[PDB]
Amino acid sequence: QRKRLAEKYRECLSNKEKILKEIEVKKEYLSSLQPRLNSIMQASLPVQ
Amino acid sequence: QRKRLAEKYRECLSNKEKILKEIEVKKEYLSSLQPRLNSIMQASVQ
Repeated sequence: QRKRLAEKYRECLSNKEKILKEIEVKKEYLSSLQPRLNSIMQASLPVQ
Repeated sequence: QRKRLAEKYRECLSNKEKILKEIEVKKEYLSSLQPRLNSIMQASVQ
């Protein structure tokens, strides 16, 4: 039972690490899409 | 009166040629705008 509780705690820590990785991926995606939208607007303004 | 109608008909022919020039150029501008919109769409997370 202690080994099963340790395995459940390891699975919960892996789920928390996956949630933190998803939050970091969302933050990096927003930080990259900010300059990407800026470059897209700068490209659209020359075509406009 | 025939002088006035002839001169006003020539003025209406010139105005119709101007409306056609406006329209032709206007149509070209519209086409350019459509291309610009397409480019913007291509540029366009979301």
